[PDB]
Amino acid sequence: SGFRKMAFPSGKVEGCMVQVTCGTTTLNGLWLDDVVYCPRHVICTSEDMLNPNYEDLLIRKSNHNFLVQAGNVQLRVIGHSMQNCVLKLKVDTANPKTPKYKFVRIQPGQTFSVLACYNGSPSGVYQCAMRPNFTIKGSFLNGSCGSVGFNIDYDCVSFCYMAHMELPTGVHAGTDLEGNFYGPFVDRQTAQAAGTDTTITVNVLAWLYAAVINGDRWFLNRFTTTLNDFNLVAMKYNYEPLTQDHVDILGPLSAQTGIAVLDMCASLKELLQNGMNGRTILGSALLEDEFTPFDVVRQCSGVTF
Amino acid sequence: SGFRKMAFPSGKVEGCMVQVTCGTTTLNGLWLDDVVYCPRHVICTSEDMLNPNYEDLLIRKSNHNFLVQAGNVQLRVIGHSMQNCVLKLKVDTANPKTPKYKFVRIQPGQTFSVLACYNGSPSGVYQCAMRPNFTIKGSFLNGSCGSVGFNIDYDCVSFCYMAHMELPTGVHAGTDLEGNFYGPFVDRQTAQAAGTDTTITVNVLAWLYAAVINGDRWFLNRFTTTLNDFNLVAMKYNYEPLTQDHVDILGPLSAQTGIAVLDMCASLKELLQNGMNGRTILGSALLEDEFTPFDVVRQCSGVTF
Ligand SMILES: *[C@H](O)[C@H](C[C@@H]1CCNC1=O)NC(=O)[C@H](CC(C)C)NC(=O)OCc1ccccc1
Ligand SMILES: *[C@H](O)[C@H](C[C@@H]1CCNC1=O)NC(=O)[C@H](CC(C)C)NC(=O)OCc1ccccc1
Repeated sequence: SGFRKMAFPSGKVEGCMVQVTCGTTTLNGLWLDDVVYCPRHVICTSEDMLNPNYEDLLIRKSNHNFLVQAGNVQLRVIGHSMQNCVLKLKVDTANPKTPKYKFVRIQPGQTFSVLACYNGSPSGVYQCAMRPNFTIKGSFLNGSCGSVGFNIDYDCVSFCYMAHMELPTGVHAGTDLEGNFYGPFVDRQTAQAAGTDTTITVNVLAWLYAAVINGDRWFLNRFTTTLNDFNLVAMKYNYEPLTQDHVDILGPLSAQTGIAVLDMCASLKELLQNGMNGRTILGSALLEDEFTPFDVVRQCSGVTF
Repeated sequence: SGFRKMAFPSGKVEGCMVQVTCGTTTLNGLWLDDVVYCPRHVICTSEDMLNPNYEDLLIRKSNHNFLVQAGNVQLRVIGHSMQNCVLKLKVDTANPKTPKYKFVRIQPGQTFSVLACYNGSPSGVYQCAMRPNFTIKGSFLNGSCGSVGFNIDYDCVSFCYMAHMELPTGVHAGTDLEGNFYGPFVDRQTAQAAGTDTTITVNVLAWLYAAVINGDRWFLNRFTTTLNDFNLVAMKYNYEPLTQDHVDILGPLSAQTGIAVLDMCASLKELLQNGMNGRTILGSALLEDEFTPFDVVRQCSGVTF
């Protein structure tokens, strides 16, 4: 029993992290096959970040201006190109630790593990979720750019995120591994505000099912509700509108616990209207929304990789 | 910026996890050099667990009754011995992935990362802390025994925990890697109650310093207090008594934030007496006590391994 915020084993990703230096700027890169992926602002100085013209900045950059280092061994850069906001550095040696991998762009509400790195060296691993405003609540200091988020399917590593920047509200933003930012953000040292921090309703419900599985059941009320009525109460507390697809996804957890999805929505509705009265649910005094229905099933079943 | 519950990279430990089968029972083991460490109750059946006599049960167990499997390759068992509550299986092949390692028994209040495994395969990684009642709040299903907790010092993996059992209150208990249980617990299928769940006061204070570093500062009051006066209020809320050593350990964080330790204690005292008024601190509606002063410094500085 027990339920914990759990990240994937980071071993397969640690073997792909390198250090990319371009002048004064040093950040992390991802060495897959004979390609190194890193944020394109590695070519910016302490002044160009306000309004960088990456096409012009890349003109006076040659293959030899990129220092790619894996541990204490250097990789020879034989080619480079800019794909959106990521830089692809063609090296001459294929990474011997390259695992089976995919490039996947995730949707808001999906979760992934982040391997925070500095100078091409892993610092730690923690679980995240793509917010509805396309940001992530992470832990990133200077030099952490290039750290990647990933999911693991058995033996296939699914790369979905790369850290690029922090927003003025202490929240972070990045791109997928094809260089396209999540959301309306740009790799620019400007004032970019994020939208309203919406709560992932289907994830709260899946987390409530996890609590029922693990003994926490005081919040189970004697009420039920409808989808439209719940969404009227959810829209005032900045909750994602619940859809019929979300109900279907919660199907497995509903059948396993004998508690209908709409009955669980009524329990959430009361927790939103009455609070938690100082009580806790799975050791949390607040409603957690960073477990997908899939994370709950995986953790409660013992799925390995 | 940002502060997250962060576990060490699990890569160095994934390469040491094996599957140990003894009859019907299957659990995980730790392959270091030519030794495999696993809980001794791998030799118990579904009935002996109530009152096992491990000396007698081990008499009719031979080297060949232990099936150690690393992936799809088997290790030949050439010797076995019982050291307290762990079994040491002498194999003929040294693990080629053995990292620099230590066997360290940690104290209550220290933190470590757990690599939850099933059938010798890693499932996930999460950060824990040794509770003052010598339990841990983890996520363990059937077949997870043998999973280990660890800290990493640069390139040295410090092994400190091995999962053995769950207590009737959904909390977990285990031993160090020399077989000695943490606390008064025994590897027995009996009713073993845990003590009062005390909060690690020095860890709450270190976490409050982290909040001040990361912008959360509404809880900073205009008060101060003394050590004795704080402990009078802390003993009623089941908080660990604060000592002068704890003050010294918080020295680095105090000097970095310009906030004296006793001033921070006064802010905690008010949070204990008045609550958090529905507000949050680093995204938590409850006081977190699973960050040591060292975890805070490490995460806020960018220490790599
Ligand atoms: C990359 O290492 C670095 C990581 C930041 C710094 C601390 N946490 C992070 O996520 N990011 C940058 O250097 C980036 C440069 C590009 C925008 C070209 N700028 C940045 O992220 O600064 C943070 C910030 C930006 C705008 C307003 C307030 C803060
Ligand atoms: C080892 O795989 C297993 C892990 C338990 C089961 C789910 N979470 C855990 O931590 N532990 C055992 O099989 C163990 C056997 C030894 C005590 C010989 N027994 C156990 O942990 O059962 C849990 C329990 C014990 C006593 C009261 C209530 C529950």
